Amino acid sequence: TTCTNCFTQTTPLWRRNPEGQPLCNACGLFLKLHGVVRPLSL
Amino acid sequence: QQKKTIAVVNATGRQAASLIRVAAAVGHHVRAQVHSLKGLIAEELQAIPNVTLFQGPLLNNVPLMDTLFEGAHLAFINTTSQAGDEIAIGKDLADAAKRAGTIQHYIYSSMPDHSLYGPWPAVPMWAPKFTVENYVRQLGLPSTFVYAGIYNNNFTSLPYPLFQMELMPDGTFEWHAPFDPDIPLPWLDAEHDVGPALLQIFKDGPQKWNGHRIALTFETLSPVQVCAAFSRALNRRVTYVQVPKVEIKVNIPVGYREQLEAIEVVFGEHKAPYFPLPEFSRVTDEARKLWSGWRDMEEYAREVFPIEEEANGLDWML
Ligand SMILES: NC(=O)c1ccc[n+]([C@@H]2O[C@H](COP(=O)([O-])OP(=O)(O)OC[C@H]3O[C@@H](n4cnc5c(N)ncnc54)[C@H](O)[C@@H]3O)[C@@H](O)[C@H]2O)c1
Ligand SMILES: [Cl-]
Ligand SMILES: [Zn+2]
Repeated sequence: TTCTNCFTQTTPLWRRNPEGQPLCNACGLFLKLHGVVRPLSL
Repeated sequence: QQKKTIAVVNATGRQAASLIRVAAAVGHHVRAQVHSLKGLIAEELQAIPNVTLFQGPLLNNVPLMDTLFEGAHLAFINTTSQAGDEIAIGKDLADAAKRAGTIQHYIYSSMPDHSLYGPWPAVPMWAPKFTVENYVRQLGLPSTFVYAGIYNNNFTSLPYPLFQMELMPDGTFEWHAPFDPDIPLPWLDAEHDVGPALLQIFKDGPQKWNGHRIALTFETLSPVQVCAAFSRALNRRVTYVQVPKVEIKVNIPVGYREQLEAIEVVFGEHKAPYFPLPEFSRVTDEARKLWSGWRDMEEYAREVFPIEEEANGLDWML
């Protein structure tokens, strides 16, 4: 698949967005813990 | 609970920038010192809303340190030798932090002094930090010390020192370092995991981490294993080659040379641990417990390496 956020395809576990979108472990876990989407550089 | 104001220095640095992005994102106000305003990273940070920047050098500049901690409740401090004597700067920062009186948690990024664990020399950009750690402890600041592992992103095919994942003519990759090819070393994905982890530490508070030393590394791989990771991630053959010295293929500043030569002796000759401290001699346990969404070398290898290369100016990935 592919994270809707960081677009990574490599991750130890796929999670989901309250809407149904697939997020990687980091992005999914981050949003759940802090409330906002995991920010990326650039 | 409440999002507090965080004081950071060396804002363009990888550890700090990682913390700043996630911190500003979740609602924390950031006050950070940057050497220069010009630059990609610099410009980016400037763009982030609740990020107030203070441009100026740290060395013998207490007025800047005072401003930085004004109204600051938290602080993540990681200095770079390039700015000058890290001991004098690290001590002035701690002084200002306490002098401010609102710091409830001062996270100082430290590094070992190898001469205190073996006949090994003191890695010049590492040892100084251990001294500042002692000075922080001495002032009574509610603190926590994090020891960063080797960055996944130091890697580049470009001719930069110590971590060049060079592109051979035959389309293969070769990495030349003094490190023993089989000795597992502590790695860390700075841009991906420093921020989340630091947030967790702040959220946990000094009530749990005060005075603690934490190894900021989420996985330990050997030079050969790191090579394995890159290989089964790029479809190409990557090999490690232990070389007695660091190949300086470009004009690097003096201070940075001294650093490498020391690295050659510690890791090349003596094969000493990265973290020679008894508490660190799994070391990755605490980090993973603080943040479960870390990025290993394989993901870095497959998802970031290609991307950073292209942007840097390379097309072997095309
Ligand atoms: N690379 C690693 O794997 C690793 C591992 C553990 C610890 N460390 C420690 O990290 C520290 C560096 O922190 P970082 O990784 O967050 O930063 P960094 O290496 O990512 O970059 C620091 C940035 O700050 C700029 N800068 C700071 N002071 C400057 C000055 N006086 N003149 C010009 N530029 C200046 C640099 O040019 C650069 O853009 C070092 O002290 C190092 O020993 C690095
Ligand atoms: Cl900076
Ligand atoms: Zn993701």
